[PDB]
Amino acid sequence: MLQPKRTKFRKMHKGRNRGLAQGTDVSFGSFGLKAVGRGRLTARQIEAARRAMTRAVKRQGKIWIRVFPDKPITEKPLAVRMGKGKGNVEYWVALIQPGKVLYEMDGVPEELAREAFKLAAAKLPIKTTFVTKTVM
Amino acid sequence: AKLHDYYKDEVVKKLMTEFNYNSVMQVPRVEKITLNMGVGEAIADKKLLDNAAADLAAISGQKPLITKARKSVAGFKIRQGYPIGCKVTLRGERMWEFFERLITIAVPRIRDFRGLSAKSFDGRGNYSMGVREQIIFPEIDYDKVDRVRGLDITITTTAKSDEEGRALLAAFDFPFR
Amino acid sequence: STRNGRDSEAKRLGVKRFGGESVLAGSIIVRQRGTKFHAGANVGCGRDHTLFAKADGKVKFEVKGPKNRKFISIEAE
Amino acid sequence: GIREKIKLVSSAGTGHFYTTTKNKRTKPEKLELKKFDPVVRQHVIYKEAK
Amino acid sequence: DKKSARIRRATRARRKLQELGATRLVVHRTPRHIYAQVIAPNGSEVLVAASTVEKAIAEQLKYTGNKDAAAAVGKAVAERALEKGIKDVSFDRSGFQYHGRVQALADAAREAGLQF
Amino acid sequence: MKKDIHPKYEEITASCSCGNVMKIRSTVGHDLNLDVCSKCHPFFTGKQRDVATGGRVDRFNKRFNI
RNA sequence: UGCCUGGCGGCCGUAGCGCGGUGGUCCCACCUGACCCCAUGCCGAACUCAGAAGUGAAACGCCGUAGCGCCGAUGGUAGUGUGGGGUCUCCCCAUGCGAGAGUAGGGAACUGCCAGGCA
RNA sequence: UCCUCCUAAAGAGUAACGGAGGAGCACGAAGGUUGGCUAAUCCUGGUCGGACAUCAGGAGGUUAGUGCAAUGGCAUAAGCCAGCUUGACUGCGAGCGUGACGGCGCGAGCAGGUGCGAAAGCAGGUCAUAGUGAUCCGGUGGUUCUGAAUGGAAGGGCCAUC
RNA sequence: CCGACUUACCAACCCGAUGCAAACUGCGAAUACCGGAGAAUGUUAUCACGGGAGACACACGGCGGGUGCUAACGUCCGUC
Ligand SMILES: [Mg+2]
Ligand SMILES: [Mg+2]
Ligand SMILES: [Mg+2]
Ligand SMILES: [Mg+2]
Ligand SMILES: [Mg+2]
Ligand SMILES: [Mg+2]
Ligand SMILES: [Mg+2]
Ligand SMILES: [Mg+2]
Ligand SMILES: [Mg+2]
Ligand SMILES: [Mg+2]
Ligand SMILES: [Mg+2]
Ligand SMILES: [Mg+2]
Ligand SMILES: [Mg+2]
Repeated sequence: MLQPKRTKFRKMHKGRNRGLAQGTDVSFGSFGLKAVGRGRLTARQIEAARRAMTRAVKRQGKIWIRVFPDKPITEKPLAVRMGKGKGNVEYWVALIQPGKVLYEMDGVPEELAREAFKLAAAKLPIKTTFVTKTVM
Repeated sequence: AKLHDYYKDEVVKKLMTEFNYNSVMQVPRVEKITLNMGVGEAIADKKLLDNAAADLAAISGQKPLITKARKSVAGFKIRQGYPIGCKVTLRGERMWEFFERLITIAVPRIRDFRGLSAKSFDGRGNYSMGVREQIIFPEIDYDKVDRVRGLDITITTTAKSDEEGRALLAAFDFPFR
Repeated sequence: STRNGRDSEAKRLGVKRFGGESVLAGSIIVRQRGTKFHAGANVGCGRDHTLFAKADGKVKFEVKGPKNRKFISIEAE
Repeated sequence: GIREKIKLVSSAGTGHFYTTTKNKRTKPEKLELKKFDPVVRQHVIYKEAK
Repeated sequence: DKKSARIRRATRARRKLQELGATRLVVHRTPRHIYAQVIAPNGSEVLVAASTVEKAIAEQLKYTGNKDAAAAVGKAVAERALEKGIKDVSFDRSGFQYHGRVQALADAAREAGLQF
Repeated sequence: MKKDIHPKYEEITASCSCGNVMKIRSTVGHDLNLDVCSKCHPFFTGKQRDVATGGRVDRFNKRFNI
C-alpha cells in the first residue's frame, strides 16, 4: 500500500481539485491507462488495480505507477459530535484530474496490454482510457 | 641557511634544464613548513598539551599555536573551543634551518630507517610525513620527555604538480625509494 | 484534537506611503521585520528596521545594488 | 527570575540613583559605572547600593 | 586575492561617505608609488589629482614610494585644491591601515591648509 | 619574532664520530655529538646486509658432517 | 585624435565560470631585506617599513572559443474582472487583461571623469 | 495574557473546541566604538587516529552562524576575534504608525555632559518581533510646594523607586 | 592476522527522465488598494464639531475557503 513515510505535517487541508493534469503522455513504457474523469483515488484502489494487472500478464514486462497518494484524509469517528479538533488520518488519496496517466507498462503485445488495462480500469472509480506512446 | 643558496645556485639550474622552463622563477620553490601534533587525549587533562607545546618549541624555535576544535563531534566527546593540538609554521630562514637538520640528523636517527615513501604527495605537489617519534631530533634528551607523541611534517611547495614536487624534493637529497 | 488554538495580534506591517506620495519629515514609509526595503537617499532606519523619511518629498522605490535589493529614497520635489 | 534589582547611588553626594538588574550568583561584587548626575550636571561614579 | 579582500575591507567607510554626501580624498598606495585625488560628492568625476607618477613631483624626490614621498604628494593635493575653493573634505583610507605613508600623506595635506 | 616569548635560538657545532662537522643553528645550549649522519648512514649499501634474517637448510647442512 | 595602463563611479551575469593565446619602455604584479615605523593569540605568510636585482611563472588586463551560467520572443495553454448559461463537489459563452514552463533565437558587455607611457 | 507561521482570497484587518510551535527570561558583556576576519560539507596526502578531532592543498559557496520558537533579515556583515570604554545618560522633541479608550511603537533634530576614532562620524541598550499586569493602599530617599492663630512639626503634594 | 577470493543482497551522494505541497519559491497574473492629473455627472453625496437614538440573537443565494463525508434548510470567516 503506497503511503509517504516521514511527512512534514500529520493533517492537511481539504483543498479543491481543478484544472487538467501534467503527466499526460507515456514517458517510460509504451501503453498507458489515462484518466478521463476527476476525483481522489485512494491508495487501496491503486494496489487493487495493480494486482489485477501483474496477474493478467503475470510474467512479462515492467509496470510503472505514475501516481502516489501523498494526501492524508481524516475521518471523524462514529457517535462523535462536530468540533473539538480535526479527525484522525485514516487513508491516503492521490488527487486525479483528467489527462493524468495512472499506470503504464512495456514488454507485452498490445492486445494483451489492452485487455490487462481493462481488468484494472474496473477497480478505479474514475473513468479511464487506453493511450499509446507518441513521437512529439 | 646553506640550503637556501644551495637551492639558488644548484637546484634552480638542475630543474631548469630537466623540465625545460622558459622563465627563471617558474621553477617550484618551498614556501613554508607546517609542524603539528594533535594530542587528542588532552580532553581529559590539560598538562599534556602544555607538554607537547614544550616539545614543538624545542624542535623548532617558535612558540606553538594551540588549535581548538572546529566543531563539536560526539564521536570523541569534544566541543567547540576545546584545545586539541598545537601547530607551528616555519618560513624563510628558520624554515631552512629546521629543514637542513631534518634531512641530515633527524631522519638518519629513525629507528630501523627504511626510506620515506615518495607517493605521499597530495596531488598538487605538497609533501606530508609522519614521524611517530619525537626523540629522533637531538633537542630531546630522552629523560625530560615522557610520551612518544609524534609530529606531522608538511612540505608546502609552490609546485603545480606532484611530478614537479617529487623532482624538487629529490634535488635536495630527500631519502625516497 | 485540541492542544492548539493560539495566535498573536497582527502587527499591521507593510508599506504605508507608496511610491509617488508626498510625505513630510519623519513620516513612516514602511514597517518591516527584516530589511526587505533598504534605506536609500534621505530616508533613515529605526532599531526595528522601520524606514522613515528624513526630508519632505516624494517617495521613490528603486532596485539599485549588486544583489538587486529594493531601495527607498526621497526626492525633495 | 534569578536576576534581582539593585540601585547605583551616586558618589557626588546628592541623592540620585539609576536602578538596574544584576545577577548575584555569578558575580557577588559591586558595580562601578561612570554615569550622568542631573543634580550636579556632571559625569560621576555610581557605586552599587541597596 | 590580496586586493579584493582589501576592497571589501574599505566598502563600509566608502559607502557611508557617499550617503553622507561629502567630498572625499581617496588614497591609493603601491609598493612603488602613491596616488591621491579629490573626488566630488557625486563620486563619478574628480576635481584635483596629484601623484608620484606626475613628473612635476617625482624629479625632486629621491625614490617615489616612501614616507618622504607621501609627504610631498599630500602637500601637492592640498595646495592644488586650495585655489579651487575646496577646503572641507573627508579622508578615505581605501582599506590601507592609517599607519604609514597614508598617514604622512594625510598629515602633510592636513598641515597644508586642508581641513579634515 | 615577538620579542622574548620564544626559546633561545643560537648556533651550535654538531659533529659526527666520522667527521661530518656541520655548523647548525638549534636550541640545545651545548654542542652535540651523534652517530653517522645522512652522508654515512648505511641506508643505501646495507640493503642486502639488512635482509638476511633466517637460514636453516645450510645451517643443518653444516651439521651434516657425515 | 589613436593605442596600452592605474584610480573613482554608472550599470548591474546578453555583464559570470570554463578552455586557449598574449602583455612588461611606463603602469601593475610577484620580489630582495628587516635592527627601525608597525605585526603575528606561532610565522614580515597577512599588515608595515626600506629599495630595486630578477621575472611576466602565479595574479591582473586584453583577445579568441559557446562547454555551462545568463537573456529570450511569435503562436498556443492555464488563470481571471464584468455580464449570461449548463447535465452547476466542475465547467461553457461574449468581452477585457493574459502568464509560468518550453521552442526559434540572442549571447562571451557598454559607458562617464581624471592621471601616466608611446606613436 | 503575550510571541511566530498557515487558514487570510498578492495593501491593513479577518473566525472556529481549525493545523503547527514557543514566553513569564538572559547579559556589566552577550552593550558602544575602532581595527581585523569569513562558514557547512566534501575530496586527496598525513603517527597514535578510527565513518568523524588537529594539519596541508583543491571543489564549493553561505546549503553555515545568530543566547532561546518561527518568520523576515544579515557579506558594508546583524556571524567571528581583539584594544579602549559605560550613550544600558539627563531635559526635550518636528512628524508619523497602531488602538473604541487606557495605552503601545518609530523618530531626525535642539541643550548640557561623556566614550571610541587620526578624522568624516557612530553611540538615548542587545539582528527585529515574546520575556508582562491598571487604580486604590502602603514602604524608602530627595525636595520649604503646602503646613487649619503664629514659629515649628505631624500629615499631604512633586520627583525617583519598592 | 593481512581480509586473501565470493553475493541470489540492500544501498546514501551525483547524472537523465516523471509527478505532489496551506505552513516550498531560482517565476508570477486578473482584480483590489494607495497617491497624482484631467473632463463630464451627482438637490455636499466628503470631513469636523455638537443634541437624540436604536443595535451588538441574523437568515438564505453567488464567488474564495476552514470544519464536516467538497453530507445537512449544518457550522465559522471574507465580499457582494
Ligand atoms: Mg493580507
Ligand atoms: Mg486581499
Ligand atoms: Mg469583520
Ligand atoms: Mg549580540
Ligand atoms: Mg567593524
Ligand atoms: Mg554587535
Ligand atoms: Mg534576538
Ligand atoms: Mg500652624
Ligand atoms: Mg513627604
Ligand atoms: Mg452581546
Ligand atoms: Mg453576535
Ligand atoms: Mg454571520
Ligand atoms: Mg445556517
